Amino acid sequence: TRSSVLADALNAINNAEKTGKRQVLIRPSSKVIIKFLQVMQKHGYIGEFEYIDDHRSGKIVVQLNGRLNKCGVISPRFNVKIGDIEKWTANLLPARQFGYVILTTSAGIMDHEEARRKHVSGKILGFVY
Amino acid sequence: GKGKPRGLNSARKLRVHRRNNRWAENNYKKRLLGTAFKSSPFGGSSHAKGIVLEKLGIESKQPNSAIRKCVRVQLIKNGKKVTAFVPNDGCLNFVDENDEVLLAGFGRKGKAKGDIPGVRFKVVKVSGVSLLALWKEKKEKPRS
Amino acid sequence: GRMHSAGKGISSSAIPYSRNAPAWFKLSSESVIEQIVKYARKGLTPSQIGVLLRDAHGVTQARVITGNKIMRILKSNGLAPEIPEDLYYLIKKAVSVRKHLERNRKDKDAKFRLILIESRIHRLARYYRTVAVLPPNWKYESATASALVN
Amino acid sequence: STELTVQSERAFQKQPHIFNNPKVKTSKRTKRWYKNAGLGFKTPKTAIEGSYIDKKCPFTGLVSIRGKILTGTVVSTKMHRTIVIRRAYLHYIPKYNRYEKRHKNVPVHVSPAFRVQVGDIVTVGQCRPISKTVRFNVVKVSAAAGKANKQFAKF
Amino acid sequence: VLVQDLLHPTAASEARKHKLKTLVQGPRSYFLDVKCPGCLNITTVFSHAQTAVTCESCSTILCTPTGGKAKLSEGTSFRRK
RNA sequence: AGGAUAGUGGCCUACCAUGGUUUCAACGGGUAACGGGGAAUAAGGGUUCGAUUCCGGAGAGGGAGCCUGAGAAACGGCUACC
RNA sequence: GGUCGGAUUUCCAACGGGGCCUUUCCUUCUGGCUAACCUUGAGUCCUUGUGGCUCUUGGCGAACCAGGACUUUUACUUUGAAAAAAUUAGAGUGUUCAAAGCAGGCGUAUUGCUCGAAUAUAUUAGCAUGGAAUAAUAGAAUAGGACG
RNA sequence: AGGGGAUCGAAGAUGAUCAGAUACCGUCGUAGUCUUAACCAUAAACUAUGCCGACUAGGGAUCGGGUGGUGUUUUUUUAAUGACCCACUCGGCACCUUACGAGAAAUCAAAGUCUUUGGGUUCUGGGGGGAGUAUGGUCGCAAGGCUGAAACUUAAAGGAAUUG
Ligand SMILES: [Mg+2]
Ligand SMILES: [Mg+2]
Ligand SMILES: [Mg+2]
Ligand SMILES: [Mg+2]
Ligand SMILES: [Mg+2]
Ligand SMILES: [Mg+2]
Ligand SMILES: [Mg+2]
Ligand SMILES: [Mg+2]
Ligand SMILES: [Mg+2]
Ligand SMILES: [Mg+2]
Ligand SMILES: [Mg+2]
Ligand SMILES: [Mg+2]
Ligand SMILES: [Mg+2]
Repeated sequence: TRSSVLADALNAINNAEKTGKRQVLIRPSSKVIIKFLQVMQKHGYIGEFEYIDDHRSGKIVVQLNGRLNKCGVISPRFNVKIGDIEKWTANLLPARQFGYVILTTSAGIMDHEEARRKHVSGKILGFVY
Repeated sequence: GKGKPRGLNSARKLRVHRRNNRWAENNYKKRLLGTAFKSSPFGGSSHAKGIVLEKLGIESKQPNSAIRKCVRVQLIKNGKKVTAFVPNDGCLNFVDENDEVLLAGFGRKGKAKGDIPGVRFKVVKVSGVSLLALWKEKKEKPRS
Repeated sequence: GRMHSAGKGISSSAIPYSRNAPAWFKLSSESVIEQIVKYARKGLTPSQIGVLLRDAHGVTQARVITGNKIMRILKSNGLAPEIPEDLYYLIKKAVSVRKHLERNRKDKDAKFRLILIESRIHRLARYYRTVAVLPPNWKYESATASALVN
Repeated sequence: STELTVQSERAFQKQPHIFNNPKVKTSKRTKRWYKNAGLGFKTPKTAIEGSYIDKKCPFTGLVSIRGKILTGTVVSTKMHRTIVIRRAYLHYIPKYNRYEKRHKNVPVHVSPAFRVQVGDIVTVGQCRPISKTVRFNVVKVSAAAGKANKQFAKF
Repeated sequence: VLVQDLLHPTAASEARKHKLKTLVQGPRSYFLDVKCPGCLNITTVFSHAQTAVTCESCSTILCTPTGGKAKLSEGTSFRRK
């Protein structure tokens, strides 16, 4: 049974990106998924995306611009201190100059650069580069 | 996936699984069972003293043909009987019977070395004198 | 799915998107409520009440035309059963299988199916006890089951 | 409560050095000492207006609350004036950066000013040793429903 | 492929796809106003009835259940919606 | 409730109740176990060691008992048994 | 810009914050230091861009003291107090160098002046403390519900 | 243990073959094979591929159900039906091509979405032997099953593929 709709979302996006598709369908599209998409859209890894309002759970159609290398969840969502963010970025990111580890902090879902600017920490959600 | 639990609250399962599968290592099993203390000719020691019981000629393993000139000795501290190889050209005339020898391993923590079958120890000294010194003629074997 | 099978069929009903349907129904929601009540007094379970309503009348979704569900309406009108419908039918199936088994000793397939049915009964009864639909220490005893189902 | 032989013991149960002078008869005719436990906890009206003695009561006894304040759920109400609470917690295992469920059973004295059942949540304050295993007194019952009065049969 | 309008697909394509597998799932059944020669009453029936609905006047039989859509009687007229 | 203690406490006694712990591993067995500060190694995560210079505990051949004393169940104190 | 790629700025770029309004909780009195003043009977001269406006009568005071018309419960994360010394990392210092140690350095030596002996880390749990995304938990269904 | 007991056939007999044949081959034949009531609980019990969920590729078939037809067909030589055809669709046993991907390779539509390593979860392994042995426990009437070491020994054992 489904245990992480975010995991299914990012797997579907990753497979479409690998196969060269310019658009992907995501279901059931929670608001954690929506916040994750907004972060990667802010950084430019995806384009416009559309929430389909069916009366059950919703859907997302994401437009892909071929700039995404890999996106995926970190399950389980480990708690991270301030000083373990550097370790997580070293482990998960290809380089120190680009790519983002997505955190869910009490201040909200943000990327690790924004978290370090805000001096906040939370749980680890996923990555994108 | 991966056939192992991943949840944040599965630490007990992971730790217990690691503990259970740890028993398949050799060194961990020896340490936890205390095999060196219990079942080992030495009491976990590097060296041990013994009294030579007899001189033996051990045939070499294939593809080598030789007589390896070992000694059967009985350890002082526990009375166990072991076979020790006497390493050098000659040096079996230095050993004699009823003499006191000091023994070490070959270097393979058990595990008989080379073409000598079932021999895990070597003679370092006899009658309190180093076998190397007796072979190099630096010293002489005491009468006692 | 198919918690006690390998089947993976979907075979579901797809209710319409429009929660305010169907722009051609003219009967009053109150008249629907009396129809539901009179069927319950006739002795029909909520699922087959909704079936016959949707069939012989234009009422597509009772929860849409009326503001509440069938079981909620019956409970509000004092017609709720002592045990829920799905649990009642699982118990009835178990009684049927047990009656078959008492005479068919060598039906090991029936014994296997009986075990699966009883385990489904116990899981549903546990859910109902936690949600307080059933009283605590309510138990499927397999001795008073025939009494429970009549 | 008021009934069922408050003096059920072989000795007369009373608050020490609290004299109910028989020569002078006031309106209330009896004198009950009590105190506030402090730390924001309030003395219940049951303790204020009760008949029980309970020398171990945090409000009407001789014990005082000082030290740790703990919270837990009730798992046993089988012995007299003592309950067992369960303090569930998660223990961090750094090597796996994960957690494991652990629990402790704390025996705690419950004053008759409180009514507790299995499932209630109570805050307990540390006191001087009361028995072999008990070191805490119930100081507040954070129970609103209890999940007992909504499981009855429906008519 | 490799570039598609997933948001605005073809009506023929959705008519082809499964009822649960469209962009927004919905029923493909419908309701019929049914007239029997016996009287002037109009009976609302379900396409996939799964019962033998009966008319108030012609109170024996109107339709017969089948695997999918109900098999309306030969002596009967009907109208969609 | 009492006794005892410097004092709380089944610490002990009288009476009463039947409780208390446990697969979230009780209870039992093993340890070539004194605990810790710490040590060796070590990309990160870890692995192994810590009788031993500092802290805490325990013991003075093995047990038990006790005197004097603020402080000892002391042993370069006593008493008994082995 | 008399200031030889060398030390800029309320016309601001992007940030990290707090406060207020938008249907927006701070449940509520106790007495007053007269709410970041929604009152100008008076009145304060710096001779024409724009933040240095005096005695302000009260006047609807949450930026404040324990009495209860006072509290759903956590996980998580931030910050802070402590967490012996030695050891570890590390600042200074010509032990002749070094391991070390915590010493030393400078006057005309006429009867003396002076730098030090830093700093960091030391986990889990406990204690305070800001946050309320993520995860759990509870509520009003035979109303035994809320508000006065 | 009762019934049954045609056939075939551990044991056995017997004729061949053979150096020997208490093997293969031939002819018989007890137990078994069948059944009832009880035991046993093991197989290369195999897809040697745990289960649940999501996504990724190009086709032709076929089973079950359902939907639709400028379709046909034995009835009315122009009726439901049933049977075929075409287009779909859901579920299933599977196949064909190729791997973009994976793999040591054989190969694999999963054995893919893995150093760009985290969807959930159970079980098992840690060089070859000793050894599934010894012992303890537990089950069985027994045969035996389940659980299950150590001493010691040893430099390979093993997988896939290449050439001969
Ligand atoms: Mg199942
Ligand atoms: Mg007492
Ligand atoms: Mg007592
Ligand atoms: Mg010891
Ligand atoms: Mg130590
Ligand atoms: Mg001592
Ligand atoms: Mg003295
Ligand atoms: Mg001495
Ligand atoms: Mg001494
Ligand atoms: Mg097979
Ligand atoms: Mg197998
Ligand atoms: Mg099939
Ligand atoms: Mg092995």
